Amino acid sequence: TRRGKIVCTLGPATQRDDLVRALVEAGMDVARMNFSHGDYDDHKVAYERVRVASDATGRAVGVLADLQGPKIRLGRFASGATHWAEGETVRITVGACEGSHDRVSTTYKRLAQDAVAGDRVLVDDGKVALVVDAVEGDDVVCTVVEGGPVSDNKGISLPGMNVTAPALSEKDIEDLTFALNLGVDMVALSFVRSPADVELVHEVMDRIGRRVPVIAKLEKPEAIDNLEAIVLAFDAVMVARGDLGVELPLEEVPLVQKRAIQMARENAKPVIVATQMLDSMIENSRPTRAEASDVANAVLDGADALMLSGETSVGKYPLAAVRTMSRIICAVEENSTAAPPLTHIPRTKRGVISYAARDIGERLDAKALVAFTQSGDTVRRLARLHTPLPLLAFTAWPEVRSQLAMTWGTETFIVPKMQSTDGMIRQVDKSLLELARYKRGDLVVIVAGAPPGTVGSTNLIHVHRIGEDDV
Amino acid sequence: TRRGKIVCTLGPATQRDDLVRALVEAGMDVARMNFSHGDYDDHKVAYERVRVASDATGRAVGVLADLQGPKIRLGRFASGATHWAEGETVRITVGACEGSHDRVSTTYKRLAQDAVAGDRVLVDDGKVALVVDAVEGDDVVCTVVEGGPVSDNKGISLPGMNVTAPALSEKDIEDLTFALNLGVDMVALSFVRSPADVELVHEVMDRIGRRVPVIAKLEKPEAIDNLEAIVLAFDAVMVARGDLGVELPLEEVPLVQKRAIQMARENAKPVIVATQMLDSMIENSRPTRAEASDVANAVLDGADALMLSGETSVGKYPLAAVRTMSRIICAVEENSTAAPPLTHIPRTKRGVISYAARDIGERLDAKALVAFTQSGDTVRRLARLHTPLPLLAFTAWPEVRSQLAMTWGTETFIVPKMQSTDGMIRQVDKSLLELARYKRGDLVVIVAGAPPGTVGSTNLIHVHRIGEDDV
Amino acid sequence: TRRGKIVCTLGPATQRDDLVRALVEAGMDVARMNFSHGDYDDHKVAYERVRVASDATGRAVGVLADLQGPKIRLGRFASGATHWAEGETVRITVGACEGSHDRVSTTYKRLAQDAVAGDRVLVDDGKVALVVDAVEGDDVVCTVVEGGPVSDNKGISLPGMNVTAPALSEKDIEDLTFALNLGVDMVALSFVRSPADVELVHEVMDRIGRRVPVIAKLEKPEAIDNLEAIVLAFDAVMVARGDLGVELPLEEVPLVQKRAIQMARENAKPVIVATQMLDSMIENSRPTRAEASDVANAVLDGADALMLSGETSVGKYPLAAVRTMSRIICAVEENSTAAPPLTHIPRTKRGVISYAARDIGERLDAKALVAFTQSGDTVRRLARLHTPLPLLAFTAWPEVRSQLAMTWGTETFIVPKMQSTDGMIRQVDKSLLELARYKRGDLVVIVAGAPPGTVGSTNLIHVHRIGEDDV
Amino acid sequence: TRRGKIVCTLGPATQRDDLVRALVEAGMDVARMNFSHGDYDDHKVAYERVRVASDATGRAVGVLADLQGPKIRLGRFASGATHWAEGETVRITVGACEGSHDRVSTTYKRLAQDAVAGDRVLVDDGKVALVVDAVEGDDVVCTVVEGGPVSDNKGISLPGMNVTAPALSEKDIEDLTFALNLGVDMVALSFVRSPADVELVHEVMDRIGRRVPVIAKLEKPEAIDNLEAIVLAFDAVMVARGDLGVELPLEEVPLVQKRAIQMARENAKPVIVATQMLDSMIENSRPTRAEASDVANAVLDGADALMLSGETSVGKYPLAAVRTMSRIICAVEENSTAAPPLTHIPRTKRGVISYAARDIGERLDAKALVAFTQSGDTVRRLARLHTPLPLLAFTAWPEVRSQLAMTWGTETFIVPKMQSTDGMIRQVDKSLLELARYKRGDLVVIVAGAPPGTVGSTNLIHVHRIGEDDV
Ligand SMILES: Nc1ncnc2c1ncn2[C@@H]1O[C@H](COP(=O)(O)O)[C@@H](O)[C@H]1O
Ligand SMILES: Nc1ncnc2c1ncn2[C@@H]1O[C@H](COP(=O)(O)O)[C@@H](O)[C@H]1O
Ligand SMILES: Nc1ncnc2c1ncn2[C@@H]1O[C@H](COP(=O)(O)O)[C@@H](O)[C@H]1O
Ligand SMILES: Nc1ncnc2c1ncn2[C@@H]1O[C@H](COP(=O)(O)O)[C@@H](O)[C@H]1O
Ligand SMILES: O=C[C@H](O)[C@H](O)[C@H](O)COP(=O)(O)O
Ligand SMILES: O=C[C@H](O)[C@H](O)[C@H](O)COP(=O)(O)O
Ligand SMILES: O=C[C@H](O)[C@H](O)[C@H](O)COP(=O)(O)O
Ligand SMILES: O=C[C@H](O)[C@H](O)[C@H](O)COP(=O)(O)O
Ligand SMILES: O=C([O-])C(=O)[O-]
Ligand SMILES: O=C([O-])C(=O)[O-]
Ligand SMILES: [Mg+2]
Ligand SMILES: [Mg+2]
Ligand SMILES: [Mg+2]
Ligand SMILES: [Mg+2]
Repeated sequence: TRRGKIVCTLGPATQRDDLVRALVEAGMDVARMNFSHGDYDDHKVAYERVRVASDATGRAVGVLADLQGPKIRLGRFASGATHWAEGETVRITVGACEGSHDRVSTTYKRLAQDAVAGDRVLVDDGKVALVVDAVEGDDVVCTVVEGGPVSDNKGISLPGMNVTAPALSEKDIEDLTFALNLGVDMVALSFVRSPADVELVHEVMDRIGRRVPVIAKLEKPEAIDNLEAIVLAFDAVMVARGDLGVELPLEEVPLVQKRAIQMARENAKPVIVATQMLDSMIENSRPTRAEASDVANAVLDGADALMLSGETSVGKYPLAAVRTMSRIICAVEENSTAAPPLTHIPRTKRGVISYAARDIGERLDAKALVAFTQSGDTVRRLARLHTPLPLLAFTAWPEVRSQLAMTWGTETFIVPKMQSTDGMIRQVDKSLLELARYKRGDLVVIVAGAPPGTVGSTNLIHVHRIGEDDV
Repeated sequence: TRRGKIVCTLGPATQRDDLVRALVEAGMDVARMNFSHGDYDDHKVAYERVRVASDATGRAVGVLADLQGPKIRLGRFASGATHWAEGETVRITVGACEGSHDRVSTTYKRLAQDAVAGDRVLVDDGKVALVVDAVEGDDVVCTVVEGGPVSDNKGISLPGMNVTAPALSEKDIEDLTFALNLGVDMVALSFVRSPADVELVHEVMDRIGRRVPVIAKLEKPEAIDNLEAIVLAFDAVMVARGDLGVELPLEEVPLVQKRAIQMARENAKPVIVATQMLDSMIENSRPTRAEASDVANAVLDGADALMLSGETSVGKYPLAAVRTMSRIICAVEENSTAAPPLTHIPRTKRGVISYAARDIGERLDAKALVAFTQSGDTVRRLARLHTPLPLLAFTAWPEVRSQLAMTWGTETFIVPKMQSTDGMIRQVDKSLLELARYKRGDLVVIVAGAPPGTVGSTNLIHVHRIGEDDV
Repeated sequence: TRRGKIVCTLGPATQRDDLVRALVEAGMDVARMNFSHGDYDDHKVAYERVRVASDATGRAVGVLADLQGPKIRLGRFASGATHWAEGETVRITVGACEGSHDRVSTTYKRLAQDAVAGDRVLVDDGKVALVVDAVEGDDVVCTVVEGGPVSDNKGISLPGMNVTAPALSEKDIEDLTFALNLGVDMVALSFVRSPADVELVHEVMDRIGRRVPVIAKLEKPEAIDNLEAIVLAFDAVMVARGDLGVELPLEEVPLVQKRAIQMARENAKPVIVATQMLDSMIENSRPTRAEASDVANAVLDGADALMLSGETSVGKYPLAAVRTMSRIICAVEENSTAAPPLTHIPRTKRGVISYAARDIGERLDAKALVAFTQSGDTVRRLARLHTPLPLLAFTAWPEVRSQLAMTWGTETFIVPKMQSTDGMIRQVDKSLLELARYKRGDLVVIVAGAPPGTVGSTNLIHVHRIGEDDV
Repeated sequence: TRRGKIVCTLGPATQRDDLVRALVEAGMDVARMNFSHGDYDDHKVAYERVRVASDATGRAVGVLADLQGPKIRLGRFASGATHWAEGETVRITVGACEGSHDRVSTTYKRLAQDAVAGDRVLVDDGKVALVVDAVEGDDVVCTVVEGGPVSDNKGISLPGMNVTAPALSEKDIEDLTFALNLGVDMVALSFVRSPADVELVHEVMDRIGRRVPVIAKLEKPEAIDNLEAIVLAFDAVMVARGDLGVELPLEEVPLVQKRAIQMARENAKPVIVATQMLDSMIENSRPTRAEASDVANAVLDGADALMLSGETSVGKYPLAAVRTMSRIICAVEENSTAAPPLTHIPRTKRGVISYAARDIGERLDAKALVAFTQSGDTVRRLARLHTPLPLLAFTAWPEVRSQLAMTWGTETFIVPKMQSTDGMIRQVDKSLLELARYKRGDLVVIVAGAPPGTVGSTNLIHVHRIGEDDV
């Protein structure tokens, strides 16, 4: 079975009866709730459907709350939608108005103040392109250079224009509050551009008295310029290639992806690769050769998880998309699970020990690597190494099973909080012997710590045969 | 400037006035003439337009004749086109008939004899899918399992069904004859499945008294099963991912590509990667993030050349497609031109010397590597290594400049046939000093042979400063 | 302090009052009792003096019983000693007789029937050389080719002559019996030439109901031809360079040494390098530059132990010899303790775990590696790796401390037989805290097993801070 | 045949009738004339005997003039010799006197001024050792701590005492003058301690209008402290282990040797390893196991040349010593000629090209590497690499054949000064075809330059079959 994790986005196409169930059964490891779209009713109903499916199948499924961030958007049109034809003049104003074809508002109130002639405007992640002709008082006069359809509240991008906007919008803070109370397992922040952006997320979490892992979505030059600092301050990163591929030259993204995955793994942080991996499966039952390649290469790059956006959220083949993504990952890993080596020898106790654990497992042809983890840290230093051996995280904290759903190669087991290392090993034997696949005598390598239930306490490797008296 | 070579396919969208010129000016290195489509008038007019553009710009442009091979195709419909809806019964007969919705002919006259119930039928490279229910005398009854439109003479694929059909069809032999007389520089054969398939191509070439380099298109299991033998018998290979991705599981293609590129380079043969690299640019001015990734990864894989099929042949943005492909390749090579190392130390005189030549060039920060070549062999053993140094092929045979248009990193220079090594070096000085970019004193490494104008005679490396008395 | 172990040979020069004490205080790790020389009184008195010095200093000192083996020797001369002058004819007979200058006996009674004209005879490890002229019935007439003095019972070598003689002589069996009852810790067998030679040693040990580790002395072509098999059947090996350098071309010995050390370490067996390492210190207070080099190079070769023969046994500077050898080893190890890498990844549980233990220790800058061992095996798989970290063997079997005296880099600690892993760790804390060098908080890596007091049970690594509650 | 070069020292034992001839015939590559001993008659007669033997055998033999340097020596004794017994008081004065047992002069006039109580005095390279008790006006009162015999003008060492003495003594300048006029090929300077010491040697050479290569003898801490600068300013280095092993701790010498050989080879300079390699062969026909080891290890260290001092100069077996040294080197090289890799990629034109030349040779199983050289530089960058292929230097300067006698693996060929590269290749064919060993067709790799007869002009590699038309 598969090692690389699959993130799916919920929306209209995953609202049909028991479709969230179908996704989980097909291999969805993480469910992305995109707070750009939908009502709190829609989110609640979706989150419910995931918990049921997770608990009914016994498949771990993390729930990821994606916060819109300071996204810039067009206003409302009198018509709901217009057609912007190559050669037409369009005014985009910071003034209040009901838009029409040639004059519409935007959410960014600093547009008049920050946009200068020659500035480019990409709509809907690149399809309709304008150039700024003039800024007259409150209006921004543009010429459509690539033509197409625009609708109410369609998103835009002003590449290289310096955008002043709080890391968390007032709407994001309410979405974050709603999501923390609802019981989501992780939070993703759009348009991160500083390591300090996590402090503001944390501030809100502390008010509400609930912290979850915070994913930095990489889709801004400032993010890549500060990749290292951000990967260290945040708990995971997403290569958000849609916005990244308009905010940077689209031809720069491939190497930024590769460099960001390598940075994540060096620091034992989850990395998701996102957006258009199987874009064509929105309309078609099979993907393009490019798409198949893109997914295979994300695996060999060393990505913890690949994500589907529109493929599952609004697509015609959300199921086929997940199944297809699964087959491709499996095809690659059958050949080899190998990842690009780390460019540093581990220095932290948990890194050194997890590295050693992998070594002993592989060299002794063990049936499993088992790590005990309170925060998931010890497990994440073993995942990044990419062994072909099963990696089994043992934890007393159910949320950590949901958190590790986006960590490479990792199945998690909830067990009572133990007061001894011998107890942890009895737990392993107990848990593992329930599965047909493990038998008494089978050799496994166990990583553990003392004093138990203490983070960073991990200090022990035990080569154990299941059920034998070797403790 | 760019090292990786770009192959474009000519068709309706590259027939508009001076568009073939625009392609060459935008960076087209090889022009594919696809003999699946078009009249001999259409091909002649296109081939003319390429020679003019090549000669008018002084950009080398190879002309590649792609032979349809034993492609299986549907017959004619009374309507020209029908709609095959998920759930419908369709008869495909080896009998002669004008088709309608529920009964149509195919070109494969062995279909009744070779198709068994449960066999799958993919149309138009996968979009419409049938399953074989029954073979009733001459008719093959199928159920549409994925629905869509079919037209006259649309191509089909019977994956894993053993197809008996000659390597060269009677139509291919006439297309090959036409193409050799027209003056094409290389020939590509569809659906190669044995190393001996090249003997039949050669046979025809010998009758006509004209041999060109023969590209094996890899798009059949038998091809990959015999990859090594084929790469040795043929002069180049194309990873033809369209048909390969229906004839094999589409999830297997990514690693077959990688393994086929590595096999090409080990044996100093050109490899093209083909089909759907920028598929979405048929309709759109920018590609998908998957597409951008697919192209970048073909470069890092070590592909001599990337190809555009429908992107240039029938697409709306043939120019943007070439420009976009060029930017992506350039983005990757700016970072590094490095390729996956070879798994063998060179053993052949030309391999050893070209390897050594690269070493001396790079270590001495030379301005250029220069190799003299009659067949292009000596040059191709340097190309596969992927140095960031300019690689300048010197030849007396104009066709060889067109042949090396699909070899990595290589610009070619036509010079008189020399009778001495000192003559070859004077030639270099003269040719190079015409370009602004080279000046007297500039350090350059020259590979040459004696007796001159003899293939495999290469036996000499000379570290030369341009215009200085060091011979 | 020093990692490489020093073996000293006892004889006349180490019989002086307190000399054996002085040797131990100067760094003697193993005391060789050479059963070629001395009577049982001399051996007893020497063995007593070693146990006292070991127990009085608390320095581990192994006692090695070196068995003469089937050594070929000259008979008795009427004069005790004669002079064999270059050019003289000498008869060496298998017949019984009192030795005249020109006619003497030998112990080898197969000489007449095994010696053919042209055969060479080296005396006293090479200094006087003869050639065989004629074999007359029972006499072997030779011509002195290199001249010098010979005495009663002087040893000879017939290089390349096939010698039929039991692996254990009648006198060896009595020396072995005497040595096992006396309480020696290891046994060395001279002139091993088959892996089965250890079976005959074991046979005697089983009769007497006492087994000790058996060292194969390598000093015969048959030994080197069977190096691997011998290293696997025996518990250690000695490169016995004196006899090896007359039985083989002396110019072959340097690489045989290197290849025999590498073979020992691959299979986790002790290797001693022996004979003439500091030969000139028999007469002189400082060695030759060659001698200094020879010792340094034995260290970099990866030798567990270097031996002194005549330097301590009959020499004028037994003390200086040990001190000097110690300074040289220390000089080398100060720079680096690094050894030639192993040509195989460990496959045995104990190899894999000890390798991993080293890794964790070095990477975490631990103060010590600690291994619990019943047979010393687990410790010996860590020793061969040559870490700069102190290596501390913990055992309940006092003999094992004496056995590990000849294992690289290893100090041993006797502790009560423990019934738990937590017990072993409390033991470590207690033993180590007695030494000034270790304090509470100091980081150490502990290797252990369960069920305890079982050989090959080793299955556990524990990163422990001394005195802290982390078990 | 052998690659590593053998330096022999001439003296009383090489004055017997055509003994110098016997040495050359046995493999002496360089003859050391030690100007510490002998008068100019003795040197002339010896130098004559070497030129005759070299010319009569056609074996290249370099002649090395070793200059005594600022060696500190005892004065004359009334008796010619006394015995200094452990426990005796000895006065060593800077005042003029005919010595006796209690009171003797020295050459060092700064002894009273520079020697303080507690200072150690080694005599005759270590055998008799004193400690300084008091300095009374002009006298240095010492206690014999190690006893033995001393004679007229015996050499002493004051380790760690700062010695003020010119790099060239007045006696050295006259020996250097005599040696340059006599026609010696190289000059060795004792007790180098600064890179500028070569400037003073050069100064004298320039006055006399003759420069030869200057060997820095390494035997002082200041030398090792400045190893790199010295190796760059001087043309070769000798590890002079006799004095180095009293001026430094003798236990430090082994690693200084290794580090000095590595430094020589990195900068393409010859390194000789000197003194006591086979010390025991002064008295004995076979060496010690240490001695055999010392020679083998000098080879694997990467030494261009091993030297014999007393073994040939005063020894009883000068011939056996050379033969024995030869067998050991040959034994090692049979197994492998491999040297410790260089820690830098070559950067100079001649380094890069010679590296490349080796590559092409080895990979194509060439019969020889051939390099054309004016100064020997191009050859010396190939030698340091240690290929198992024959290395044949071609030069028009006969002295360069004598100079390359101490460069690893190198046979030299004198040829007319050529005006073309094609000429150099004709020369090779001609010279090589005279030897039975080379035949027409045999492939060889040739390194050359233009304009010819210019140092550092080397810029060409040619893969040539002997006698074939491939130029
Ligand atoms: N079920 C458990 N009971 C007690 N401690 C646990 C349990 N599961 C994991 N741990 C602890 O998780 C710690 C490692 O935490 P971390 O450094 O966050 O991986 C180890 O010290 C384990 O003792
Ligand atoms: N312009 C030329 N005139 C004469 N020989 C050439 C010329 N160009 C290339 N060659 C020869 O091509 C040979 C190498 O051919 P190949 O083995 O096909 O690379 C070398 O011997 C070159 O000298
Ligand atoms: N003091 C001890 N008490 C109980 N077992 C010990 C003790 N010392 C060493 N051992 C055992 O030595 C075994 C290692 O055996 P070996 O494979 O011979 O190294 C470990 O499994 C330890 O349990
Ligand atoms: N016999 C020769 N006649 C002319 N030039 C030579 C001859 N031998 C060597 N050389 C040149 O000496 C230069 C090499 O000098 P070096 O850099 O000192 O080795 C090259 O240009 C060689 O071609
Ligand atoms: O947050 C801290 C970082 O993750 C570590 O400092 C870094 O990851 C080093 O980890 P290791 O030494 O375990 O690779
Ligand atoms: O056609 C022959 C193949 O190309 C060679 O056998 C292969 O290329 C190996 O040659 P090299 O030693 O130049 O890599
Ligand atoms: O006596 C047996 C040998 O020592 C082992 O079988 C061999 O040494 C393999 O051990 P490792 O895999 O631990 O090096
Ligand atoms: O005297 C100069 C030195 O030999 C060079 O600078 C040094 O040897 C580097 O040369 P290569 O780069 O050829 O090793
Ligand atoms: O021929 C092709 O290009 C294919 O099959 O993709
Ligand atoms: O000069 C020498 O040869 C020495 O000191 O060993
Ligand atoms: Mg986004
Ligand atoms: Mg095809
Ligand atoms: Mg012996
Ligand atoms: Mg000296």
